[PDB]
Amino acid sequence: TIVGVKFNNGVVIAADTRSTQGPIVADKNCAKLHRISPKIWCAGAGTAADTEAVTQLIGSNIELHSLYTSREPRVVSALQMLKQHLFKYQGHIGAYLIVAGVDPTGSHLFSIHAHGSTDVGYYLSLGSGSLAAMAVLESHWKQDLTKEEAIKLASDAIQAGIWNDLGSGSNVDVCVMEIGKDAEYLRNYLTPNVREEKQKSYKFPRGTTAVLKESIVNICDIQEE
Amino acid sequence: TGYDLSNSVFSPDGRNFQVEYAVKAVENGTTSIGIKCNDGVVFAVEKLITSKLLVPQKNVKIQVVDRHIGCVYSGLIPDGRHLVNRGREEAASFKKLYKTPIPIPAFADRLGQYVQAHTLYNSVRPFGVSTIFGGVDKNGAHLYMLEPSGSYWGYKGAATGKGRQSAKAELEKLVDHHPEGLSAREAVKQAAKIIYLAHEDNKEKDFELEISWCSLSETNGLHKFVKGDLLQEAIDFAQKEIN
Amino acid sequence: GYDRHITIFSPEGRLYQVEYAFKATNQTNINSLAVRGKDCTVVISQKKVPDKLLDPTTVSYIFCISRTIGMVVNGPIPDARNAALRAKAEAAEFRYKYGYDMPCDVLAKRMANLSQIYTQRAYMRPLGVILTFVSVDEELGPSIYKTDPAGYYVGYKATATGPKQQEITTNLENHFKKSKIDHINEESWEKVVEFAITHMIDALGTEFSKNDLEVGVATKDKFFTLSAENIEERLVAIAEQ
Amino acid sequence: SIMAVTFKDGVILGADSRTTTGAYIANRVTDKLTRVHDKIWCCRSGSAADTQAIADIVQYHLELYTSQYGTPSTETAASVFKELCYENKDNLTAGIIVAGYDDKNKGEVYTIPLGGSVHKLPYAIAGSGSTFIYGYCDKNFRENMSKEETVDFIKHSLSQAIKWDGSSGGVIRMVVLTAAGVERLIFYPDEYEQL
Amino acid sequence: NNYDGDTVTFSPTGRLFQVEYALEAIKQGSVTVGLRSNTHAVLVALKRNADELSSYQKKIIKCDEHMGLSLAGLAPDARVLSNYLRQQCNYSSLVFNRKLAVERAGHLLCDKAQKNTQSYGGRPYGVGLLIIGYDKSGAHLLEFQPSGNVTELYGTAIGARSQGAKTYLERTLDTFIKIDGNPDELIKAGVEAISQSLRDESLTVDNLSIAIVGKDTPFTIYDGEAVAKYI
Amino acid sequence: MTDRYSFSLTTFSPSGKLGQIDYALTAVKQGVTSLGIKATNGVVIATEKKSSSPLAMSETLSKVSLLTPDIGAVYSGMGPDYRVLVDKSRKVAHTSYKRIYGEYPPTKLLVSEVAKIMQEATQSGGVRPFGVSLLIAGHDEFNGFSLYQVDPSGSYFPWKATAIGKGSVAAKTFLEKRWNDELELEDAIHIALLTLKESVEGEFNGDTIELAIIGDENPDLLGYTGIPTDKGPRFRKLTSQEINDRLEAL
Amino acid sequence: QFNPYGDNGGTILGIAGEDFAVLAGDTRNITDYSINSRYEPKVFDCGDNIVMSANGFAADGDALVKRFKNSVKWYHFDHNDKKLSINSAARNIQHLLYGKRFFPYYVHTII
Amino acid sequence: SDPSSINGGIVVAMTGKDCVAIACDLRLGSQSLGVSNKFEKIFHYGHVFLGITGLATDVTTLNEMFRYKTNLYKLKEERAIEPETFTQLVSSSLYERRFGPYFVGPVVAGINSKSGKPFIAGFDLIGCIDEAKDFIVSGTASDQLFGMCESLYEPNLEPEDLFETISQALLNAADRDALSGWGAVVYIIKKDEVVKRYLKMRQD
Amino acid sequence: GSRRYDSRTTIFSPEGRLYQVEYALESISHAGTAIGIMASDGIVLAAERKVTSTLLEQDTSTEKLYKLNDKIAVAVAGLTADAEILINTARIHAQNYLKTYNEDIPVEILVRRLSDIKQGYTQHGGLRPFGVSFIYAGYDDRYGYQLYTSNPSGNYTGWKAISVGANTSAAQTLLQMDYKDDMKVDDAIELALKTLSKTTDSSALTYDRLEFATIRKGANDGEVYQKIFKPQEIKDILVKTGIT
Ligand SMILES: [Cl-]
Ligand SMILES: [Cl-]
Ligand SMILES: [Mg+2]
Ligand SMILES: [Mg+2]
Ligand SMILES: [Mg+2]
Ligand SMILES: [Mg+2]
Repeated sequence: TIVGVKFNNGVVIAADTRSTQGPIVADKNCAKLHRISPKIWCAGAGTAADTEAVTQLIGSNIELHSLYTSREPRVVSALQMLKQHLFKYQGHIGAYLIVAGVDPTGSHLFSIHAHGSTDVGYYLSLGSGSLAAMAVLESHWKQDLTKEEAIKLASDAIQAGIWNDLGSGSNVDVCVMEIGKDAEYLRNYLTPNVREEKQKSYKFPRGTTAVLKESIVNICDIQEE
Repeated sequence: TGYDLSNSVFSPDGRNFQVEYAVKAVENGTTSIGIKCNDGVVFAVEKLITSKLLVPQKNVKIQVVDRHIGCVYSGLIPDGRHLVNRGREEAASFKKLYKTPIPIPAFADRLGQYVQAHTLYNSVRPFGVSTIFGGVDKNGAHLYMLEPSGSYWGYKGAATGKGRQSAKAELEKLVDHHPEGLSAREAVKQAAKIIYLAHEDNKEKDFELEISWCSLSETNGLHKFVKGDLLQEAIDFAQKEIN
Repeated sequence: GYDRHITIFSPEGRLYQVEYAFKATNQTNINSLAVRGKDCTVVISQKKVPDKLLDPTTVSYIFCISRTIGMVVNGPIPDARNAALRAKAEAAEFRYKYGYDMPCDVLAKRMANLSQIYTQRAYMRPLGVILTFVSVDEELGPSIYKTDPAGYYVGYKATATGPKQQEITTNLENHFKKSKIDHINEESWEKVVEFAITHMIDALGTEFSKNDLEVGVATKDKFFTLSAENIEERLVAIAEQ
Repeated sequence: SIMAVTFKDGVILGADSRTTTGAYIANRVTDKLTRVHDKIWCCRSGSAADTQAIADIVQYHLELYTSQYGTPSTETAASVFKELCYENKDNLTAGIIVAGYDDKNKGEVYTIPLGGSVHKLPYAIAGSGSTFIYGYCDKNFRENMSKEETVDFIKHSLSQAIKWDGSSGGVIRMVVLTAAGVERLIFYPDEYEQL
Repeated sequence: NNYDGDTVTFSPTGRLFQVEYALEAIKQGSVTVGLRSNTHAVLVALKRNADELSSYQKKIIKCDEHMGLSLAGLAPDARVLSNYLRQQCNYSSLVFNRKLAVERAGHLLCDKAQKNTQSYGGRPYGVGLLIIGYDKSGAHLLEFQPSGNVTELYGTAIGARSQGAKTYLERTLDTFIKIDGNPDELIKAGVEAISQSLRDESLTVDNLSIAIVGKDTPFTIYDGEAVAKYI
Repeated sequence: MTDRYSFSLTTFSPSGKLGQIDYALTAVKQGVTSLGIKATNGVVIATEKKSSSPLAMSETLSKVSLLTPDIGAVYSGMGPDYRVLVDKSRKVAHTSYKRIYGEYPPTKLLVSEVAKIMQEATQSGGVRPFGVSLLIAGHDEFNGFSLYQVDPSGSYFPWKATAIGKGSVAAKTFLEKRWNDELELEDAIHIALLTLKESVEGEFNGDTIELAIIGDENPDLLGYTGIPTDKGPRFRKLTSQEINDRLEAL
Repeated sequence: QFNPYGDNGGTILGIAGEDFAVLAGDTRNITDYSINSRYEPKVFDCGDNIVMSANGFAADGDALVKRFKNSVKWYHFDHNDKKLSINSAARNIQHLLYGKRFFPYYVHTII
Repeated sequence: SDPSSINGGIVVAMTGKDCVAIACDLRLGSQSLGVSNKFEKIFHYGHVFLGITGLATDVTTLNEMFRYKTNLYKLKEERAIEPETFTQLVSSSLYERRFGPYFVGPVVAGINSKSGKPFIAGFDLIGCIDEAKDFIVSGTASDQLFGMCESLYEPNLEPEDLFETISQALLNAADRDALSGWGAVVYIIKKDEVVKRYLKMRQD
Repeated sequence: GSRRYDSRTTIFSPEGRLYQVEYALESISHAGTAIGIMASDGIVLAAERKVTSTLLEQDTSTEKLYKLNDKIAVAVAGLTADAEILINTARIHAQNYLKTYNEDIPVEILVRRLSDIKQGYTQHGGLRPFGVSFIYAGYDDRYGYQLYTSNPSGNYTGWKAISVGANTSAAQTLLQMDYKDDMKVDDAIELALKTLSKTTDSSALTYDRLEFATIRKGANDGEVYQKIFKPQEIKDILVKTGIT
């Protein structure tokens, strides 16, 4: 579950932290909020390796572009580079992204589909929990939101996904990008899913496991003398 | 020294002597002209009759590009043909992509860039032709002249070859005496005269006159050769003026 | 002495082909000038039509590279048009790839890098042109960036190029020493063009008719060239004060 | 549901704002009227990815055309669209309507269906919702309509297309192309549903 | 002098010396004559031998049923150019079901030769060709030079001592053009024309080579006892 | 067309000299003076902004360039050659390292890559050598602070302190007397300004001098907060004002 | 899906005599249950006293015949107007057919 | 047919207090047939350990590949590679074969020589990094390992306790998988000593 | 065209010599001297840095001695930049062999491969040769300790003791005089330094003007250790042998 919400003087994005292989949870605290440039962040859904790799590639090229032009990177540049890359691979790179950021032009919020389509909006949601999140956004979004109202709306939308969608869960990450300020990345902004204490300790008595051989492993280099 | 031995080499002057040597091949060639009229353009060229064995009206020098552009040139004839072949490819790809026939200024740059490219490397020779060309497009009539360097400008009248000075003088009179403009049928007559007057520089061998024209009224904006009675009418007018 | 024919080092550490390309720059015998206003960037250039048979409307050394960027060239027209076509292509490609209009300084750098390659690679000759790019950049404001055959480029408060560049340069230098600012403090571009023409007249010591000049103006979100009648109106205003 | 209509003073483009993934509305405020030149716009239907990529390329070609040869015709713009749609027909799903205004040619409309063919028309309709208004549009279209009459014609037409087509909905966006300039219009559900 | 090392270099007077040197190879070659009327077109070629034991080098090559040429200069270069014509004549037939026009055949040869004069590394062709043919606009005779220049003519001659035959044809112009519907008399005029370029040696049975094409006459070559009739 | 110069333009002469490299070094000698000094807690690189015209805005021309957040570069010789080398150096730091290992390269390895590019222009077909000598200052976790020189040949050497270009012979002598292994960064900047004043003729101020440091991490220049391990770039270009402040205590 | 082959029907027949040979074929051309032409020649004189027919898919048959006629033309050019023997023609045709072994000419050929 | 479950096998890694542990089974088979009981799936490049499950040919191939890359890294950098850096090298290397992937499930384990911080990580077959604090699992009995690790694991275990926990996680998970077992090896890793133990398990 | 400017780097002289190879060797003869000495229980590599400065950072510097793998090292004489191109190629080649056969590359095979690359630049491509001469010091289980040298011609030979770079004629005479077959590493270390000390163009031989390395079986039990000497360690061995 990933969302993007525009507000008065900027934009905010948020995401859950669950990573799954089929019905299994591989990572309970995955970081879905990526940095393309200092003030341009994206949230990714779909094939995890694809969203990371496509984010790093365009982030690398954006850095080099920023150095070449002596200018701060723009969101439309990252948007254009991403969609052209994804379009070229005809959807085989399963990256679904919400791209947001601030630049000399202002604040921006876009979504990117794996086939190369882009959309503009004041509020967006992607992933398996996008419907649960969008229901919240459609119910509570309004024009002229404050920074504090937008963070609340965004995290509420992610919570809808966490509770109601099985593909989403665990914690809530946030990143706020306000105009004329440094972007603040709020890792684990919310932690409403802490595991309760176990009833028992499963620490074993030393010697419980049967062993056949022991040996020291030489990790060091070849020695002198 | 040695700066003139290789193409694309700047001399200490800042000159490309190889291009300047290509101009000498152009100056050695037969006279060709172009006249911009009210609603179109007229091209004419001097064809030297080397021998009686030459078949009259067969060795055609003026070339059409697309259906609305005419091209004529002085100097190395094969080099001119190569340039026109390219021009035809350029015009075809333009019409393929953009649908409309290539505008004359657009076409002029396509040749210009191609000729200029042959001054950038020592692995190629510059073109040994100056090309006079033009026609009618959506914005009206246009006449151009293109040199071995790749340099081209728009013209009211244009001339090149061995009798260019004589021709240029005649063209300058027409511009002065006709500020309101010249008609297409007039331009054909005047073109004939100027070639005949310019023939004094190639007076040893007799010659054959060849004229073509594009005009919005007279030819519907298409390139056509002047033939038969209209050609003879222009020859008679030209012969009357020299006597 | 083949170190003077191709772009390799001479014993003095010099590239003679690059130096001779600089000399080709003045072959046209035309002088150009560029200045910045508050909201605009103005470029003027001498126009010379020696032949009466020429169509004077087609004689131009100012080019519209993109909607925002304009370029004046000092040098032979074939090399000028070569550079113009490439700059147009590069500007268009930039907008397609990166989603925003190519800045004036970035285009200047790109063209300067291409020029650098010709000074290092043997098979390619340098272009005998100096390219002066002008715009009103959306970040940097009024901008003048100039490129030469060596691959060198830099931004300018104002600049001049041509045979009599030094006379124009010093004239401009002396004005900015008085005003103590990096631009022409003037609201309308019309008056900035009048300033440019006036100071070229003073520097060169020649009077100009409407057909002796060629003017290009850059404003926010568009670059355009003035017609003969627009220039005439400009010359009238100068004479009336 | 998209359409383009020529009239006395120029041409008007019109479209709905719905984008779907199956039966889920991924975007309810989509802008399907896109600009390829100052006064040459297009209406997009089919794949959003394909139509965006195409329109981006065309905009690039016409920007480069303008730099070299000056303002392109609407016919020229339609040809560039065609060339892309026709030569890549195996890999594309794009139904595009091209509309523009010249001073010489005035308002012109070209439709480019799936195959890559080009058809110049007085008015054009396309998209899944166009099927439901072939009858209405044919009966109600006239040549040389006024601006206000043409807006009403598009509004009523797309209103019905939206009413019957599930893939169409949201707001009705319109773009007016005349010598006066470029005017953007918008019409919300409460206005057009009660028609 | 300094400007004749390669084909990519103009001289200070605007000359291409490598092309001019290629032109020189033609003048060293054996004489060949071309002429036509309104109905037929004829090639006459003086073949050259190495010595008495050797054969006489073939001068005439067939390109199509309605077209062919005679050569003078580097024979291998003529083989390359004639092969190109064969392919072009053939492309016209297979694709358009159309016999290639003689004028258009000349244009194709011109453009092929030209590319070799403007590029580095290559060399100009070292051979001159006389192309005859009968197409939809009647009989034709062309003269090809490796500079690229192709010329349509009533009659001509190239090779060593070719000026003598060319003068004869210039006098006979009005006569031989009128020889319509009579192949033998047109060949006679060609054999008499090439005879003006002979010194010391005369036309023998294995020395002479004749070819003809016309209205109802495919391009055919005559050698050996088939030309004894015309000696 | 085609690039038909597939052969070397730099070759050994009978004496064993590589002419084009020697001549490239001569071009570097004519170039404006630039220097580098290494301290215990940082590195400083400096040069004169030789303005070609007073109408020219010398701020737009950057002689000192950021290659990575912890690596900077300055040159002497041909400016255009330097500009393209910086472009290639920046790119190779990503393609041949960051996109593989997920981190920026250490100074010595980036220098090695730049050196490789310059060597290839000394042996490849149809090209002349680069007419520049680079000074590359940088920091990395395992090697600490470092300063490298790179010549047209592709050869590179690590330095405690050095100078290149116009008045390098005199400047290197000046640095030998002042340099020690206990220098703090501010002391190195002070020595850099003293050394550079000798080679400059005209105006000597923050607007005519370009100076940058590799020092402490700058979290204020990072652009974002929230990741403890990301502490900001060690490369910082000194402002015109910051230079003038240290010229009063000179 | 696109099917590059078709069936134009027809039938051909070759018989060899002691000092002569015949090659016969009907003139009908069809697709499915329709007639295209009642007179469309199928047997051709290819030169050098050789006759040929390639029956089945007409487009492939026309192409093959067209190519063999071309082969005869170039045999004359390359080998001093030598007459192409029937056995040499057969071997040449084998190579024309096998050259498209993996995208066959869909015809039964007789000379 | 499914390449990831032809040969069979498992790998698991755990963090402890100033220590890490990585373990693997020893089986290699061709579906039902057991072929080798000496096929170790854990390798080390300096002080960084890598366990690989999946298609055995790719396991062997990748070991040889990362040995190649780490040897060059060391020659150029003049130092051994660290786990965090090696983790990125694995991810990079796997994603360059995105549309023709190695059918493997790698697991990195080791201690940063400078910071002393324990580090483990896991990947999918095309590069995605799973950097967990507690444990990483991979193989045909990954579901079984997830269940054992999630219930048996507790943070800040001492080396000799961590050995028992990871060994019991592996053993009992392997015994519920047909394609895993036939022996097992456990590496206990500390900042400057590494112990390797072979476990006695049921051979069916 | 372009032919005009071609130096023709890969041609024979009338005497049957390769011009560019001969001139490259002339370049190498001005480079800092490098010496290799092979003993029964190890190999020594010694090399002289060229006119250094007091401001050169020595401890992080490397211009002469390079590591190809754990078993093989090289001493360089000539253009350093050229040498690094070849060194990186040699490093890759060793790793390719290891990946293929799962065994460390035999010394000669690595030497032959690099020597074949050098040969190629003298026969084809029209490029200048690499102005580099190597001394290869290495060990494998077939031939044991081995010393080789390669030069720009691509020709290589094996040695008991050898010098490259400057003053090789004088250096080779001194080595030929004092070298014996039953010699040991500690004795070879002394010979290498004594030879440099006499052949050097400098006034005196000091630690800051040297790079030094040994390949010893002096590693704990049957295995081989490479020791690239540190500045302080070079200073100590100079005092021990009695040069400073
Ligand atoms: Cl660039
Ligand atoms: Cl869309
Ligand atoms: Mg060059
Ligand atoms: Mg609806
Ligand atoms: Mg089991
Ligand atoms: Mg079992």
